[PDB]
Order: sequence, then C-alpha cells, then structure tokens
Amino acid sequence: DIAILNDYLSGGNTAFDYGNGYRGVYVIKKQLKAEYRRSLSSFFHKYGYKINRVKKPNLRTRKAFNYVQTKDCFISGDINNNDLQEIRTIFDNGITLWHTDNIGNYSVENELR
Amino acid sequence: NGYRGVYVIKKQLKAEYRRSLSSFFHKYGYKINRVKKPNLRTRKAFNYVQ
Amino acid sequence: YGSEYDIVSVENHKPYDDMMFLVIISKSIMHGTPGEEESRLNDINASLNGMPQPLCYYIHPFYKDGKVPKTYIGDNNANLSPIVNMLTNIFSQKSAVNDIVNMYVTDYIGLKLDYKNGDKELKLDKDMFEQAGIADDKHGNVDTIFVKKIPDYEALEIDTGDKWGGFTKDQESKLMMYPYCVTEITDFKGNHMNLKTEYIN
Amino acid sequence: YGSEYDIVSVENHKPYDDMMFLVIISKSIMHGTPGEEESRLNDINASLNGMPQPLCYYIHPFYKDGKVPKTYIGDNNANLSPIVNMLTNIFSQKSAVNDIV
Amino acid sequence: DYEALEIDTGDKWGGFTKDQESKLMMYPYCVTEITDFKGNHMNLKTEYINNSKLKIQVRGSLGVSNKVAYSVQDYNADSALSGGNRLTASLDSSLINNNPN
Repeated sequence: DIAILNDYLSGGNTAFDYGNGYRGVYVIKKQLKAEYRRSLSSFFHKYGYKINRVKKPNLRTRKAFNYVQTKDCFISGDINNNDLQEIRTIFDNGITLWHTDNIGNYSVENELR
Repeated sequence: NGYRGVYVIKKQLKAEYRRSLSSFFHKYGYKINRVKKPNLRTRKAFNYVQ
Repeated sequence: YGSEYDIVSVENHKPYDDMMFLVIISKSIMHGTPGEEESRLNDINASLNGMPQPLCYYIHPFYKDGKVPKTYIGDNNANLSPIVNMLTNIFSQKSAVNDIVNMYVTDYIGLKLDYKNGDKELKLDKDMFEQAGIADDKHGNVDTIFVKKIPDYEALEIDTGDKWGGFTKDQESKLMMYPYCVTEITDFKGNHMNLKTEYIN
Repeated sequence: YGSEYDIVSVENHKPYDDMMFLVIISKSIMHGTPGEEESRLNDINASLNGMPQPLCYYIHPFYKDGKVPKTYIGDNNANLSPIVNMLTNIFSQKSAVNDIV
Repeated sequence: DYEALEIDTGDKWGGFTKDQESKLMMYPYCVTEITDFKGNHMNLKTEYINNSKLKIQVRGSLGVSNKVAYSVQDYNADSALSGGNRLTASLDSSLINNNPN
C-alpha cells in the first residue's frame, strides 16, 4: 500500500523492497558442497546405487565393472547344490564383476555399455 | 546503553573439549568417508590408516 | 551430504519485466473521458472485475525512474501522466482524494498484456479500459486509465528454460537428485518453497 | 564437543560510524529554501524515494552528545540545527507539528 | 535507488584460537554469530563464507518506518557466483531490523 493523503492519515515497507530492487519471483539453485560431492560420487562410482527391487541383477551393463549385491537371491542351474549355495552366498555378500583386464583400477569412467 | 549497528561474535568450544578432541585427532586423524587411495606416508612421524 | 548448500544459480523473473502498476480504488467515478456527452463524476459504477463488484478501479503503469510506457487504448494514445507528477496532482485534488479508498502497487493485474518492454509501449483493449482525465481546474490534470471491466483473470507463463540448467553435472547422476540438489523459488519477501527438480514433470 | 561455547571475540560495526539520522515524515512541504522563486509551504510533493511515493521526507544527522556534522549540500553549508534545539523548536511550531505523520 | 554499503571486518578467521588440528576451526567446534542484540541474529559456519574476509553488506531505505538489513553475501556462495547474484540471494538469510525506532 501507498500512503493516502487525506484527513485520516497519521503498514509494511514497500520502499525497502522496491528501492533495493526486489520484485517478481526468483529461482535459486542449490547443491551439496564439494567435500560431500567428492565423498558420495566416489562411493557411488565403486558401489553403484541402493536399488531395493526384486529383479534380475545387472551383471554386465557397464564398460569396466559392475558391483552386485543381492539378498536371498535365486540362482538355479545344472550344478551340485553345494556349489550353487556357495554361489548364492557370494552374490548375497556382494561382488565386483570386472569386464576389463585392468582389475582394480577404479580411475576409469565405467560408462554404460 | 550503546547498542547500534551490527555485532560479530566469535565462539569456540571449551578448553576441556578442545583437549579431548585435538588429542583424538592427533592420534587417529579425521573421519574421511571417501573411496580413494590411502594416505600412507604424508606426515612426518606417523600415519593412521583405517 | 553435509549441513549446507552452495548457491550456484540465481535468476529473477517479473511478469511485466520492468513495468509495475499503481492501482487506485475509489467509491465513485472520478474521471471524464473523451467523447462522453454527459459527466459521470461521483456516479457509483459497479463492474465485472474478476467478479461482479461495486468499486471503481484506476491503473497506472510505471517504471522505477518514474517514467511511464507509451500506452494506447485501442487506436488512441492515452497520454499518461508521469507517475510522480500524477501522485502530486491526484492528492492535491480535494474531490479526488476524499473518494479514494485504497492505493497499492502490483507486479501482475490478472492479465496477459500486449506489452513491449524494450520499446516501453503498452496497448490495451478498448472494451476493457478507457482514458481517464481527472481534473479540478486548479491543480495539474491527471491522465490515467479507468478499468471498465475485467471479466476473467488469466495465467501468464514464465519460461526459465532447462530445469537442470545451472547445476554442476556430476558423473554420478544421482547427485542431481534431492537431497543433494534442490531448486528453490522465492520472492525474498517471506514466501518460498523447495522443489525436487527431478519431480518437475 | 560440550554444551556451551566460549565467546572469544566481539566487534561492533555501524553503517555511518558515530552518525545516525532522525527521519521526519510530513504530508506536505514544511520548509523554504534559499533562492526559491515562490513559497511551497503546505504543497503536496510526491517524489522518487526508493519508489514513487506521496510524502515529504526530512532527515537530520546527529551524534549521541547532541552534536551534528558540518553538512554541505553541493557547495553550500546547510547550517544544521543542533538536534536537541531542533526537537524543541520543531515541536514548538504548530504549523510544523500538525503536518508530521 | 537505494544501494548497499559494504563493511569489511577483515580476516574471517581473526579472533579464533588456532588449534594444531585445523578441523577444530570448523562448525560445530567454532561458529561466527552476527547479531544486533535486539532479537535478530544468525550463526555462520565460518568455513562456508566464500571469501578470505568477513564482509557485511548493509541495505536500508527511507520509508515510513525504520528498516535496515545486514547481509553476508559470500555465505554459501559458489565460487563462480557473481557479486550481484550473491547480494540478491542473500536477503532470505539476512539480519533484518524493522524496529520502529
């Protein structure tokens, strides 16, 4: 509101806002600090993302390596049951499958296949 | 009573906790939570690695 | 992911860019208009303005340096008064002031306008607006705009572009998601909301 | 790290250091100025002040001991009244006071 | 137009005791507070002031009542963010005094 100069005259600061240039709407984009970007990005690079889906696992979808960790995984095959049980345990514990000969070199991009 | 303008007040933890935490960091370094190659020989006398 | 965000992009959008409107509300008609054969001064005049409503509305576009856009109503130049001189003159007119019940400024009046910000030129529908001459023959004349009717309001769209523009693109796309990134919209007047950018459809 | 902080540094900063302003707002012009062609007393005077606005603004810089800075407007000394005397005098003038909002 | 006035308070780490362990300079172990001692105050995590110095921007007005804002535009500013954008964005986290006085 602006003051009305009549006999009745004698709230809020419209001048402060307008005079300091605040009008309309503002879009402010915000992102986590470099320290945490480094932390989290390096972790996702090595261990992928939390998934929480029942599905067939991504075994060979990246160029250099795939991390796989299941829970109660289902695996079948014409294999003695002792070895099948050991294999299921391996994936339930988490394993990195390497598709390159440079095993262990995490500096690579590991882009999608 | 002299209050005008703006004031900058700097605050820090008490000596008791400074002693506690600094002695701990001295021996065990900092929490890092990064995937990277470890700092094995970056300090003059010793490096803690976990 | 830490305790604070970096601010990485800041942008301002105004509905009519540099133009704002002064709104003057009175209990009765304060103006004459070219060609009218009889005076309507002090007449009650209800109208459709969003809804049927009993007050008289006047509007005046202006810029921060006090200039006003060249404004046409239909084919006629409305010859708008510069805003500062107009405030002086309107409040100097005893008849005008005693009838005025509110005055405020607003960034948007509920209409998309035929407006060229660069040229500082405004064209208004003659069925909705008319030239308003407010004068008392002692103080300065006021040339402004009377609102005859605004039956419906409408939305104006502001396109800010690619919603991911401005964020640093991490190799790990999940770090583009909330809570790692957020888009905030604010007027810096106390109203603000956080948007999870990924959920802007 | 404990329950309380020690305060280790305290510093005060003011926009104009020792100076502040008294602001007086009136509905119309209360003053004359040297050289003016005609009196403007009691005239409405809108102006740009942050935004276009209809009131008259007067300001008076002052210090806590009641002194005021030597103030020039362009090349002319404004000869400012000391602030205590000014308050006494402004409120003694009924023409002035009745217009102050 | 109104304009911002900058107050340079100097080295932002000035006043803190410097520990052998630099992490004890970080929040929550240390904090910078800005206050007017009139009810307005904010805590700044010193490490996130994007500047070697703590600078405060003062904004104000000459309107119908007192209103003065104290900002730290460098707080949480990305290094590439311009001074103008910093000042703009800083208002939602400023000390704003609107005591009538």
